[PDB]
This record gives sequence, C-alpha cells and structure tokens, in this order.
Amino acid sequence: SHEQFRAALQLVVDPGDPRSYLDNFIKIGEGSTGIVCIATVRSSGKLVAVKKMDLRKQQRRELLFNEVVIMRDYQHENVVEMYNSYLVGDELWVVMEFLEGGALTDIVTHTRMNEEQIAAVCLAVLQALSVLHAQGVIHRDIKSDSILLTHDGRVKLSDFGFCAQVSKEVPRRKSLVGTPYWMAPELISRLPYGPEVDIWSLGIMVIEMVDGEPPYFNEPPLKAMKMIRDNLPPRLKNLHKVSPSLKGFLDRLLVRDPAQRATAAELLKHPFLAKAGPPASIVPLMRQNR
Amino acid sequence: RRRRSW
Ligand SMILES: [Mg+2]
Ligand SMILES: [Mg+2]
Repeated sequence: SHEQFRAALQLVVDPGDPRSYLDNFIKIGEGSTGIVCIATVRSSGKLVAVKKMDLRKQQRRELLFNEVVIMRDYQHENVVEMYNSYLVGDELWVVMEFLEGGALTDIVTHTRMNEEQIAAVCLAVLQALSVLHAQGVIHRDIKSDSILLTHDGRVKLSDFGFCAQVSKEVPRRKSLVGTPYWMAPELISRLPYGPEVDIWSLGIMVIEMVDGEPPYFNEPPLKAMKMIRDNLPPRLKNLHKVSPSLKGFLDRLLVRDPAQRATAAELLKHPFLAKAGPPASIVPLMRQNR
Repeated sequence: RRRRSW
C-alpha cells in the first residue's frame, strides 16, 4: 500500500530529481511531517528551501496532496511560493522559496513586539487568509511556527500540509487537525467547522506575540484542549501591556461562537490594523539583527 | 509545552 501510494504521487508531481540541479543541502528545520533544508541552485547560486516528507511516516498520507497543489494553485504576496514537487525514493520533496528571515516563533520566544509590529504581522496574515478563505481553503494550522519572514521583514503564510477545502457541496470540515493550544473550540468539540477556525487560531497567535506563548502552554496538550473547549475565551497574561485597540481586535478573534467571530474580510477593516508598520519595522526583531 | 501539529 506504500508502493500503491508512491505510484499515485508520481502521477501528480513533476518528473525528475532536484538533486540534479541543487547543491549543499543543509537541514534548517524539523516539522511535524518531515524536515526542511536549504539548498543552493548550482547554476544561479540562489537559495531555495526543500521540504522532504517520508510517505511512510504520515498519520494521513493523502494529506501530502496538499503539499503538491495548494501553494502552486493559490499564490499571493503573503503566501510562500512553491516551485516544483518531486518523488525522491520514499519521500515527497517540495522545492520552494527560501524565507531567510526564519519563523515568527523565533521572534516571539526571544523579544517583545510593539503594536506597530503586531499589526503589520496581523495585516499580512489576514490579507492571505481573506484570499484563501474566499476560495474555500482553510489553513488549519495557524500559529507563529507557520509564519515566515524575508530578510526585509515581509511576512508570509507557510505550511499548508494540513489544509482543507470547503465548497457548496462540502460546506464544512470535521477532521481533528491543528496544534492543540491553537485549536478552535468548535473544532475541539468535534462540530462541523469552516474558515472561522483560522481566525480563532490567529487570536491565539496574537497572544503569542504579546505573551510569548499560547494560553495553557504549561498544561499537557489534552488538558489544554479540554480547557479551550470548556472555558471562557483565554485571557492575555498582561492586559495592561495591550492598547484598547489591540484588545478590541483580539475580542473579535477569540469568540467562542463561530457565527459571531469576525471574518478575515471584516478584520481587514478593523482600526487596529491602521497601526501596521511597513516590512522595515519587522527587520530589527530577527535574530541576525537583534 | 509541545508545538507539534496533530
Ligand atoms: Mg510545522
Ligand atoms: Mg504542517
């Protein structure tokens, strides 16, 4: 059945082997579904990222089809560009744009962002989500680890491996998917859900940007999920460290009832986003600069 | 304190 799946993937990916044109693979990241290396394009000296995913090590192998088609068919200023995909032995390799600024996690765990910076991140993420959600694509794993940066502070959404599509014929999803601390309550409750789950997860990322970590982060994942499911929306550890504007914004994201939660389209009009700085305002937060 | 997806 692994052989069965390898054959299926071969029909969908690009032919060949990118080892023929790439040099000096260096591992830079470990994900939930595989590893990520930087590589040098031999002809150009340009750098790319290569996500390598072993078909034998997935919970749901068929989710790998998301890695082949989403980045390629849903392109945007604030979404990581994919170049090509290949079957290399037992692994799916995706060659994609290298986001040399690394992940937002490295910033939120090591420094404090001001509200100009938080708004810039939120604006970039919401622009991506408004376009994806209009097309029925739900990301389902929004967290700081999924937000990548360029050297010049541009913010891009990555890691669509666990995404799903909704449409008139399939208006909601049911799968238990995401990262425990960031999961929407309706998703934890196993109710049919839609794009709204990404907005909740974004609110949890706003808490990451303010506090350094999501709520209940010291609890075991299962216990955190119970608490998210059963409790009032999680509170900031330091409410005095956020403006009434940022609190009002957050109050539109962390709404338990998905019907009352703001949509990405609606949030793009929120006065909090008026504070967003240019990508330059993000630059000094990155490791190479701080 | 785990960050792994499910
Ligand atoms: Mg990941
Ligand atoms: Mg992923």
